[PDB]
Amino acid sequence: AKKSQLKKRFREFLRQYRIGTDRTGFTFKYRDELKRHYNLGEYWIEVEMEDLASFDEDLADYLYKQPTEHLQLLEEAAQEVADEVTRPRPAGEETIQEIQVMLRSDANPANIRSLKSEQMSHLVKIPGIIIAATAVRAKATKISIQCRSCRNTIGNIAVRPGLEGYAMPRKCNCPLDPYFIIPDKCKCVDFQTLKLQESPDAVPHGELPRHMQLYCDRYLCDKVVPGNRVTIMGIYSIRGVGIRSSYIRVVGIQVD
Amino acid sequence: WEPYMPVEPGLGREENFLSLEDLLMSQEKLPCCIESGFPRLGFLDKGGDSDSIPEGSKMELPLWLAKGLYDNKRRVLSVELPKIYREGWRTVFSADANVVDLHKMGPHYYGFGSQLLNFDSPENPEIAKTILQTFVGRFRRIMDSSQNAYNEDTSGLVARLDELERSLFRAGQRGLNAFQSWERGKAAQITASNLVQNYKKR
Amino acid sequence: MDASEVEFLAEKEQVTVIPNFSLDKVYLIGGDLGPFNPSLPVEVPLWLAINLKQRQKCRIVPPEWMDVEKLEAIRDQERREETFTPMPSPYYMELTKLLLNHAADNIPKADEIRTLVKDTWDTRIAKLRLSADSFVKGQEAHAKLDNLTLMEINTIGTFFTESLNHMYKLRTSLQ
Amino acid sequence: MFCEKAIELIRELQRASDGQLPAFNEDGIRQILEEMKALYEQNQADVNEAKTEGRSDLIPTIKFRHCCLLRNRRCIVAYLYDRLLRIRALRWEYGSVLPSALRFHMSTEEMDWFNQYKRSLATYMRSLGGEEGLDITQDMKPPKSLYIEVRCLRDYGEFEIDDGTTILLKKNSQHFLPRWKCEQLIRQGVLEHVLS
Amino acid sequence: DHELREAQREYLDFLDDDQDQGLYHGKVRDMIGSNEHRLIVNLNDVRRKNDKRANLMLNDAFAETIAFQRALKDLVASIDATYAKQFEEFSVGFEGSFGSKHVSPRTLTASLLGSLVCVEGIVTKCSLVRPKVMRSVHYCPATKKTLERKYSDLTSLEAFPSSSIYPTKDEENNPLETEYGLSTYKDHQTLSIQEMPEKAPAGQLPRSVDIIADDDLVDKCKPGDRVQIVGIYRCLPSKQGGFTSGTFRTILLANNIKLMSK
Ligand SMILES: [Zn+2]
Repeated sequence: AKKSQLKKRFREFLRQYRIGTDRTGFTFKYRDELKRHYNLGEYWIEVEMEDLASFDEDLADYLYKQPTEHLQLLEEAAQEVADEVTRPRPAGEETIQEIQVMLRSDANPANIRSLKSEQMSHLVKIPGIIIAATAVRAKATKISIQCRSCRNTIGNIAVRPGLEGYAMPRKCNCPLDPYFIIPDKCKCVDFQTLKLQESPDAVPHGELPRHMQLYCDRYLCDKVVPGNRVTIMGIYSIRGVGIRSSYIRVVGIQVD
Repeated sequence: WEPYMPVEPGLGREENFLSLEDLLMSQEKLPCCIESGFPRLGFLDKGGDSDSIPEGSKMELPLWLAKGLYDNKRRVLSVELPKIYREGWRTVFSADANVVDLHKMGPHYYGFGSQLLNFDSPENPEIAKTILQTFVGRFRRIMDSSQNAYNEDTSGLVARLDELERSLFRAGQRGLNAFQSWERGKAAQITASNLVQNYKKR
Repeated sequence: MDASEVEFLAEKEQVTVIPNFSLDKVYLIGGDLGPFNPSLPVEVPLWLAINLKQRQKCRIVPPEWMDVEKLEAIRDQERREETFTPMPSPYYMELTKLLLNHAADNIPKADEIRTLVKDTWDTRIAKLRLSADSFVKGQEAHAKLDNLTLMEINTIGTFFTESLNHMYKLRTSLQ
Repeated sequence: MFCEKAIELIRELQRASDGQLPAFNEDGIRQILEEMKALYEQNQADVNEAKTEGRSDLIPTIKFRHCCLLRNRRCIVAYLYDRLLRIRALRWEYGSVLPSALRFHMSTEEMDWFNQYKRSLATYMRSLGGEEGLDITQDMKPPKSLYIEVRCLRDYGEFEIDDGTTILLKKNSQHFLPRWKCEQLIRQGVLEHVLS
Repeated sequence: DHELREAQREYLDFLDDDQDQGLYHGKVRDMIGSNEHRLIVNLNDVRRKNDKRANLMLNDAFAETIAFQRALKDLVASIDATYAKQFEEFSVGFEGSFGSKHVSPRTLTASLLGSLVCVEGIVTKCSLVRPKVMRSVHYCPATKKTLERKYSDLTSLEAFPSSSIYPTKDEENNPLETEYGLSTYKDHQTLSIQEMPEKAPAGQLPRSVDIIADDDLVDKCKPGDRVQIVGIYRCLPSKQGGFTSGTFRTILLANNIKLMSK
């Protein structure tokens, strides 16, 4: 499939990107950073967007327009590269941890009032000021279900990231809907929701500022407190007749 | 090539006569009891009205004085262990050694703990074991923090480390920066020493 | 021992250059330099090759081991054995860095060579870290570090030895 | 109690870890000496009183005062030795002639020690090999090329080479001199190595 | 399970401290004499005698807790059979030093799920002590037969959603009558702990954690108390219709409640 080719291209980007000139020397930037972060205990990296464009313009162009699948492939590639760089791990740490990839770019920021409906499921960069936050709750990623009658088990079910659930099966494969989630067989991550307010100068005359709901996950939680000026990079998505609430899956924060 | 080379402190039960750090570690006070009174020395105790310290009083004498006046006969002075080295804190250390703050417990933990072995006690075989196991348990995190930290503020990583561990952190950080500067081709420059630049700052 | 001194010990290996100038035999203190005939190979120490290339007076011939297939075989072998493995040269990293930085228009497929050497280096460094951790955890007194180059030792040295000294001092105190 | 001044003096040195020889502290040493003399006199008086009049209870006080005297000697010895260690490096970094700024912070005895150390070092250098000896101070880094590009950082009058011709060292000027003639100037801070 | 069998053997060996200093042999006798069914086990002793079990309990509380409870039941049955017959299952509570598990409601992240923790805070609200059903004993007048059934829920260890509560018909549709006096009931209370007001960062609201008490752990503290709860940390899955939102809430089962101020 094309997914394997895209994953291989992302792995090649991670393993082969270098910075510097032959007059001084060359240093691999993302492989070294991945090794250092994984050894330190922080499982994340900050991948710029101009670097990916310079390596492969098509790959960067597929991240500015279909961020979901391409970001998932990039995270899997980062996990594989991090696993191969630190292959002989000490006893007890054989299992490889999952890596979270954060994005950054130097583009001119947009406005909250400029977000049209055409730019849905696209990477956006909007500034603002945080005015609210919520308690750090839990969000599941891997779940296992079990039948109530015949106690059949279907494990390792994956749940999509963001404010999206998982429709449970009806047929038992034992009445209708016999499946319940096993409590202890669930892997969870951190989870927080913020509220971004339009900048005090971009607000037009004689009008109250507008707001926008944000979503933060894993290492992005507990990074911004109310009253901070931030620049947010995230995926515009949806959570009256046909009206749907829209939020922003945050994949990068630059506190000012 | 380091120009200035001060005398290294001596780890274990023996100090160095010319070591400055060992000259400050022994300054730390240790609980003591005056088994035989010190006549004409009562002026040391401001609260005491008599000119002679009475027999049986308890004072927190410095480590150097306790070492000097100590005798196995225990007829001039007796030594009580500090709180950090008794069983209550030893069990906590045995629980997990990476969570404690060995900079507030004592700036010199290993050195003072080893110096405590000079005074005879029935708990020395346990104090030595506790110190050794603490070092063994805290080595790995120090190594990982020192090696894998490039161009980042290290004040957050050395805020819970005593002086020996801080020296090990400096060694690791200088062993990493040398390789990183070599790979980037900045190790081929003839540069002035840090002492010259610091003097120029003045 | 800083990395510059380790490079200084790696600047005495033998490499083949093809000069353009003409010169007769030179009697150096460390050996006899072969006659310099244009368009004729003459083996010289690596420092001389680097100087000649920087002065535009030669054309460095890549070493034998600097091939994609051989390097892939070495990398696959390294990622297979638990302990260290023999290397094509005792100064492979310094040789690779110097040759690929100072003469890359002569060496073909430099990028893949630099990518494979880095993988082998990363695996060996991870093995060394495991060795250090196991040494300290087990409170051992001896370790057999075979087939380990000088730069990889320099990476972790002056930290391993001092830690071991302090551990030994704390390990025999009641005695 | 006692030894407070000595420990403060030691702390003063320990504050400036990276060399940087500070001004000599004379008043502290004077006060320590006076305290030691007073302790010695009182100790001797107590010793005589216990000797002739039979007062066996004074022995622990004698031990206490003797320990205090020993600590006071130890602190002064360490303080002097550390300053000697700091002074020694000036010979290996700032050439042979000491700048007046560093000299102003040095005591006369320390200056005599520095001169004697310099003479002994020069004699050892000359003793090595035939004719003029091998200067150990120079060649402190592995060599890589004969000629290096350098740039001045301050005015230093004119610097002469063995050929008999001087070079006008003006700020922001570059010369393609050989390496062995500029290494000391680079290390002193008068030149800067310019790489391509 | 072989691992559970090994854990049970090791815990039974640990509890039978008879030929050693008789600490936990005396404690079991004291518990039996005082008519209790919960033993407070200090894990410093477990770490001193068997470090592997101490660490495994700190990192995997569920199976180790089950094994320890079964070993305690076996030891009690050895000491006195009738007392072991009175109580269906015995409980174990822990104390001592936990290491990196000494957390607060703010530092209780989602990576500690399933780990034995020890939370410090101040109580804010407490519910009412209502009973809960464990075992119901039915009787059929027609056939003179006595039926029995066991129940469980999702807020207990070995969680399982059990339905068909209080059956009323037999296999042949015979009428069934519930004997309330023969059934077994237990208490239930729900509390909330809050991070200490003095150690809370300014501006931001303080954090909270909901805990579950049962049996003798009910009515042990009142709002406004400085407590130190010890127990397993777990998630409560939520299902709406045929859909699961995925944002489950977190609960803290409790096995030892200790006051601080007293
Ligand atoms: Zn079923």
